[PDB]
Amino acid sequence: MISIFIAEDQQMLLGALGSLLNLEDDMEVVGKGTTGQDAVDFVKKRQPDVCIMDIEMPGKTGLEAAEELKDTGCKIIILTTFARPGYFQRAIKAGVKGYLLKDSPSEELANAIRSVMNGKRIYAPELMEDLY
Amino acid sequence: GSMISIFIAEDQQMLLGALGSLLNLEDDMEVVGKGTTGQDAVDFVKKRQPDVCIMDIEMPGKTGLEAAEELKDTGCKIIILTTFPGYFQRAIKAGVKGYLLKDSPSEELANAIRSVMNGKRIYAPELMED
Ligand SMILES: [K+]
Ligand SMILES: [K+]
Ligand SMILES: [K+]
Ligand SMILES: [K+]
Repeated sequence: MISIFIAEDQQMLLGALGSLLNLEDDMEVVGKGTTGQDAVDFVKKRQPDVCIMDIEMPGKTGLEAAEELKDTGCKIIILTTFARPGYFQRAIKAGVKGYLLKDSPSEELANAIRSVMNGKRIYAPELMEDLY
Repeated sequence: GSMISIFIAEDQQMLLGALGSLLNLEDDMEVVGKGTTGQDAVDFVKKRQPDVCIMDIEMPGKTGLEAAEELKDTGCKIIILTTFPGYFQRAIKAGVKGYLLKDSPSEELANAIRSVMNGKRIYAPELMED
């Protein structure tokens, strides 16, 4: 069983992703948040296997949260509306294992979580096509 | 509590698939189709005639707003989804019954569909910002 914390400011996606991931037999959403501070606080206290975060959030950003959680054993998957090529390097240095676009199929999300748990790095193909 | 057929038109595929999954769990609802453009919504609604169409106001090709205006005299009840004024008035004139923000709780969505089906106007309380 994979324990997942989800930090997303847009409540409709937060609740919809939480419902989606909970239907998986090997996944459990153990907590939900709306700010980067919520992610830092939960991860440091509860130590989930995976943290799914929006790159942009009020208070502390998903990126600032990722950097603060760099030395925890938690696997960070970043969600972004835009490819944000200029912010991707900061995410790599932060130790982000997954970097996904909100235009990616929802089916690939559970697969990304499982891949990241198997020590693989999952990046949006659009970001390679954008960066190169 | 007759079954409600829903079509979802959303360009961000992760929200499209996640919303489709969430609404399908409801006993009185069925997601009969999914689309990524405004033309997909116009084409689906005109051919398959769903009870409700959930649309993102901004989409590639034809927008959710242009689609809503084209589908004004159909029978289909439009609920608009938006991330972010003049676009709200254009929706009311187009006959849009529902106007929700992506920052609204996902639980408001099923309830909105049911309310719109009962002839009510649903505008997200979150919309009244400042
Ligand atoms: K589960
Ligand atoms: K975003
Ligand atoms: K159903
Ligand atoms: K939008």
